[PDB]
Amino acid sequence: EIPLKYGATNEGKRQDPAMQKFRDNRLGAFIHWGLYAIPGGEWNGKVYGGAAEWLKSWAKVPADEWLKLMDQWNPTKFDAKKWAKMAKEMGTKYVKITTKHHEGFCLWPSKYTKYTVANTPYKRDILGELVKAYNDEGIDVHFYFSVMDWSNPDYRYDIKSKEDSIAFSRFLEFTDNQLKELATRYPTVKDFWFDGTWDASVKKNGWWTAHAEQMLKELVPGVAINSRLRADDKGKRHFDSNGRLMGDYESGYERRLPDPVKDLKVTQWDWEACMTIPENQWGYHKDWSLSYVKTPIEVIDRIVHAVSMGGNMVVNFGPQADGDFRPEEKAMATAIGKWMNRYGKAVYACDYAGFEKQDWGYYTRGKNDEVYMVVFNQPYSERLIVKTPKGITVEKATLLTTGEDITVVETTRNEYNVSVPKKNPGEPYVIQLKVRAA
Ligand SMILES: C[C@@H]1N[C@@H](c2nc3ccccc3[nH]2)[C@H](O)[C@@H]1O
Repeated sequence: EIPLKYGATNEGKRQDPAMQKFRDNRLGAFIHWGLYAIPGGEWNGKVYGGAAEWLKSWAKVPADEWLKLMDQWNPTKFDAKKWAKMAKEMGTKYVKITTKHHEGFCLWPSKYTKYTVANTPYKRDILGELVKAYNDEGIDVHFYFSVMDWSNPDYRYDIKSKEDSIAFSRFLEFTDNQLKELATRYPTVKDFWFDGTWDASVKKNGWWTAHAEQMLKELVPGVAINSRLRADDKGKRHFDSNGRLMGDYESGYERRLPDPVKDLKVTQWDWEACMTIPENQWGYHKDWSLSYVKTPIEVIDRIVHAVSMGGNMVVNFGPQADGDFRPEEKAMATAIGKWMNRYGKAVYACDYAGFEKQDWGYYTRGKNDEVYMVVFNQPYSERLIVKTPKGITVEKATLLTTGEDITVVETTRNEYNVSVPKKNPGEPYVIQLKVRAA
């Protein structure tokens, strides 16, 4: 039904090695760094509560005046090796980096616009330095790219005339030029994560979205492309008019994750969630008292939740103007890293286990049929309920960290009580199950 020139291309999950790597990585970090870091949510004595990276919009700053922030771009504390070390110690396996946000300032020295790092006091190719430094630590790099661009007067939100259609065609060619540049200048890039593709102008030019995906896949072998890029012949986004996923993975969940009981459909495709530490700040905002700020355990909960349902999780950071990270973000990265060093066998290279969800936490499945119980909510009963699928039995339980044997008691036909450890681990913890299928 509904025939389409620009609808889905993959049927089912890609299983080539590059997609396996994307998937197995599981845990990433996001970097939102751009001129917005300089004002940090404040303009002319007013602190705006909205997302800092959107301050141009909240304070109604004309482009030319916003882009003059370039004269203040001088992050003297920037050190790409230090950033890569922070990422490595956090336990991230990849980093997604804002190459260009809506504002249109480029973190690489683009030859297609003057609004780049090259034309700042700092001069240096930030994106290039990061690529090298993260790659040297064995960390994959993914590129965020905003199609919407507030610095280019050829951009259009909608096509309402011939003059608009011509300006927008130029814009699309400009866009292609930047994308080709990114793909050829940084050939180790593993993914392009598009944003700012929701306007009517883009929805009417589905053909371009398909072309952008194909173009990049020809330039970068095995590259992944997110769903958000893609609009079909009819302007339907992410999933085409026949309900098929466009791009290589679904990129949708930001505020909330799929429901572990009601949204099991997501296990059928690759997907990646991205999350902020405050409620809704991606770029650096100077005042984190303005909204709820997640604790490390709340973030770890979300990371395991995503992997338990077959998805990746990416934790966002908004570096300071000076090129260092704020104390709250250093604390977060360090806490996550300490937990991942202990428990990361239940995260990396893991996936949906096919077990009925229980209240204590989440299951994940390893590559050799290990089933991990990740416990976030400790039962006063001191018993962790495990209901197995038809034909599956539990043969052993072990505490991950110490190897100590944990008692498993059959309670009914398809159900066990797995005891909690003899000593309360004092933090979310992992019990590994050995299971057998009839
Ligand atoms: C990953 C996130 N996507 C950007 C964005 N643009 C939006 C436009 C409308 C509503 C929400 C938006 N989030 C945010 O600035 C951030 O980059």
